[PDB]
Amino acid sequence: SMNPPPPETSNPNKPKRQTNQLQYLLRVVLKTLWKHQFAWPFQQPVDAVKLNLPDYYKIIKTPMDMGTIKKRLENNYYWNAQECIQDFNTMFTNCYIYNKPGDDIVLMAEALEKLFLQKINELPTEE
Ligand SMILES: Cn1cc(-c2cc(S(C)(=O)=O)ccc2OCC2CC2)c2cc(-c3cn(CCF)nn3)ccc2c1=O
Repeated sequence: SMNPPPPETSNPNKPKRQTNQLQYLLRVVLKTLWKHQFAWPFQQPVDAVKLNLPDYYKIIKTPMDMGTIKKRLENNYYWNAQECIQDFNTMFTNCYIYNKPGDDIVLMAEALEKLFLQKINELPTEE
C-alpha cells in the first residue's frame, strides 16, 4: 500500500507574504491547537499505510493536516490568512467526510475545531 505525496509546504513560483494575521495564526492559533491533547492525530498527514486505511485516499482527494499547515506558516508559503483558514477547514471537513459520528477521531476534531473557531474569532484586523 502507498501513501500519496504530502501536500506541498513550499513552491518556487508561489508569492509569499507575512502579515500580522498570518503571525497570529502561527503564534496563537496553531500554537493553541498543536499542544492540545487531541492534536496528535492531526500533526502529520494521515499515514494510510501504517493505519491500514486502504480507502482513505480513495475518498479524501484534498488531504490536509496541521503539520503541513505549520510548515506552510513557518516557510511563509501563504499570501494571506484566508488561505490558512481554508487549510484548517479542509482538515476538519475531511475528518467528518471519511469517518463516522461517535468515532474517537471525530470527537477529537470537533473539540479542536471549537477551539479553532474561538481563536479565529479574535483574528486581528489586517495592518
Ligand atoms: C485525521 N485522521 C487521523 C487519524 C490518525 C492518524 C495518525 S498518523 C498522523 O500517524 O497517520 C495517528 C492516529 C490517528 O487517529 C487516532 C484515532 C484515535 C483517534 C485517523 C485514524 C483512523 C484509524 C482507523 N483505524 C482502524 C484501525 F486501524 N485506526 N486509526 C481513522 C481516521 C483518521 C483521521 O481521519
